[PDB]
Amino acid sequence: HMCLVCSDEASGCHYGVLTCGSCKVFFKRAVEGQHNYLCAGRNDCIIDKIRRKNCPACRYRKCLQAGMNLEAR
Amino acid sequence: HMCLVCSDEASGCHYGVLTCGSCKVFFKRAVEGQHNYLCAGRNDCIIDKIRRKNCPACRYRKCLQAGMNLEA
DNA sequence: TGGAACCCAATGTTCT
DNA sequence: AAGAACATTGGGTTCC
Ligand SMILES: [Zn+2]
Ligand SMILES: [Zn+2]
Ligand SMILES: [Zn+2]
Ligand SMILES: [Zn+2]
Repeated sequence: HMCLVCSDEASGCHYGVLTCGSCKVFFKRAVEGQHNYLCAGRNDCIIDKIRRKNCPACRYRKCLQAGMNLEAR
Repeated sequence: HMCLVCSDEASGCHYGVLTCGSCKVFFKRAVEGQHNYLCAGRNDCIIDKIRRKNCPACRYRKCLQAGMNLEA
């Protein structure tokens, strides 16, 4: 299938969730770092393969929403 | 000293409009090179100092309609 | 599967 | 004013 956050081609199941590799490192980066991002829209940006980069705020919300956590295993 | 695009550090009329330096470069790059910018919202994103990075579609649109143009 | 370390794309600066 | 040229940040891929 495709990633459950961004719809790119998934690379397997990471931090609990079928994601592609990019969202994997992105989530890892967001959780261990700061993630104080601001949405420039209405906190419901569409996170597809190109737009992934537009809004880290919504991208991270979606990661959370889909269930990602560092302690999956 | 308020940029007509990202309402930031306004530094004189670039490409026909009072703009910051970062919006200066962005515009020439947007028109010159080819990328594809698509809005992830509603084609009305908030383009301010922190958030201008988030949506180049909307930033680019705000540029064009604030009068911006090269070979001015 | 999880993470390191490359590598790269875009932005924003300074300097001319 | 315009633009060459850095520097940097954030992102995404590669691990004969
Ligand atoms: Zn993804
Ligand atoms: Zn958003
Ligand atoms: Zn500006
Ligand atoms: Zn937008």
